[PDB]
Amino acid sequence: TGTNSDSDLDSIQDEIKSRLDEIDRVSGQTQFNGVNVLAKDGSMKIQVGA
Amino acid sequence: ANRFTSNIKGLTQAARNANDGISVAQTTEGALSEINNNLQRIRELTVQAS
Repeated sequence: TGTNSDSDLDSIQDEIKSRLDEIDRVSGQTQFNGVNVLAKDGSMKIQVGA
Repeated sequence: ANRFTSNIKGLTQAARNANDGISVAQTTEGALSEINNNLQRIRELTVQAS
């Protein structure tokens, strides 16, 4: 919106940056059973038969 | 009569010796039951670790 001043834009930028940082944080740090399910690319297969 | 007595003693001794084979085979099957169960268990956690 054009009514916002420069200082208002900078203040909104702070919240934007906080959200981006926490998004990167949750992406990188989450893991299950010692396996980073989201941090790094891969393909894991589950065997369902004898 | 002497020939028949000798033949009967030989047959009796052979019949007694015969059960040695079934005893040996029973011991062998009891031993290999361990191989069967252990191989099955290995297959078990092999399926688990696949």
